[PDB]
Amino acid sequence: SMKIDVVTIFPEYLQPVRGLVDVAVHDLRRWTSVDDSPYGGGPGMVMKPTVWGDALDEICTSETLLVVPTPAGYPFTQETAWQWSTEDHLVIACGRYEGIDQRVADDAATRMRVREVSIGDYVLNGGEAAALVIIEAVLRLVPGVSLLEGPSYTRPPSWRGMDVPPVLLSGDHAKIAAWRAEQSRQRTIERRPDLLGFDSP
Amino acid sequence: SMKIDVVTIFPEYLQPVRQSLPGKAIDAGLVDVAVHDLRRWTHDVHKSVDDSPYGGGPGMVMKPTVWGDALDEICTSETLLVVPTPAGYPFTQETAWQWSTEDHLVIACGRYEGIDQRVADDAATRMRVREVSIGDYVLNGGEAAALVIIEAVLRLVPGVLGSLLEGPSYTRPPSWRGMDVPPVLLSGDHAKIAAWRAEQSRQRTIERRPDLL
Ligand SMILES: N#Cc1c(N)n[nH]c1-c1ccc2c(Cl)cn(Cc3cccnc3)c2c1
Ligand SMILES: N#Cc1c(N)n[nH]c1-c1ccc2c(Cl)cn(Cc3cccnc3)c2c1
Repeated sequence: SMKIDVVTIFPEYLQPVRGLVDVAVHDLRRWTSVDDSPYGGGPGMVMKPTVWGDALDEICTSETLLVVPTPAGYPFTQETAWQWSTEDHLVIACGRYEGIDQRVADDAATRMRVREVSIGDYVLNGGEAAALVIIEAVLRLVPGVSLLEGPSYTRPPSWRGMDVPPVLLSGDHAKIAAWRAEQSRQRTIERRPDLLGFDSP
Repeated sequence: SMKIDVVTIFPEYLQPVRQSLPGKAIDAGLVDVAVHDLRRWTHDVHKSVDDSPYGGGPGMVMKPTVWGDALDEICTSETLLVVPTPAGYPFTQETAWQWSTEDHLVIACGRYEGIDQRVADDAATRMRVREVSIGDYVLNGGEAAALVIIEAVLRLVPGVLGSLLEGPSYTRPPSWRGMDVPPVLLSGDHAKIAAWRAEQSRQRTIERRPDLL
């Protein structure tokens, strides 16, 4: 059983989320201008801590795992997803602009567990798409719901003059298992050599 | 000026992308994102998109004949075909920069155990195909990855959407719940501020992403 609360100034972006789990989306502006120029200078705007503090006060408890997407976060991995899959309560704080005043996470950490995470090494305009990814990766692991996958095939056995690998039609479990291992190994070496402890291209 | 076509059995999942697009960019003809229901290209009254995996195993595999027809209609020789997959090459910021100058992206979103490999292999004989993963976690299908790719790519297209880690940011008020903004930021010593931010970045990268060093 899990409850997920998502806080965002763009609640409409979280629509694609639509009994063991409830997901609720909250408009941050309900607790109010949410942004201002950064202290110390720099381009863009920073979300003010005041509005966030009030929102999180209401939504979070000491048992909450507060998730804060950020391009500067610890990596969110499958291990993270497994870890979070047994939590009772995730709150995902989605910001925009140049980010959220750091004191929001710092203040929250005095009261609950806080995880600043990034879903990958690319830049988004805000946390919402990251929230969608995190929710999907976590929810599919909730109780009651290494190497790269090799290629998959289905009918027909010949299509546009391209044949399904004959071993897959042979019914030889051992040969099929071995061919699939080899395919995964070749794929991992080519595409993700880091997973096998080699240099990245 | 970019056209993105997304093909999916859950077109409603992609609706927020068309929400995030500013009218000015669309009206200036800088961007067009169209979403297509894969079932438009099914052959049978049951609108089947999947079938059992050759060689056995759990789950199902998306049918090559359905995808083949969809991509035949939507793609041209100039298309960059993007296929999200947990077995893909990593999608990075460098990838996003590269793709941001493309005329036509087609994103093929699958489900279940994947799309019959012959779809991408056949497509690759007449267009550029890119199998990519957005990170080291497992999703149920390509749709959430497509959302991420679209956003990361389009924000690099001039006026469409509107290394070390970045350190912390602060704004008003100067004191909040017992926490003061670091005084250096209010010092007016901008060389010192830059050095402070550099050191914050270094420390954060060591703590959170040692792999980057
Ligand atoms: N998780 C993740 C993640 C990812 N993997 N990329 N971008 C994001 C993400 C997460 C949270 C925010 C917030 Cl709050 C504002 N922005 C825009 C921004 C901020 C600083 C520098 N550049 C862009 C966010 C980007
Ligand atoms: N991009 C990315 C990405 C990512 N970073 N995680 N998962 C995905 C993703 C992309 C595409 C598909 C398709 Cl098609 C089916 N599935 C579910 C699946 C397949 C094989 C093994 N397990 C789950 C997909 C998962």
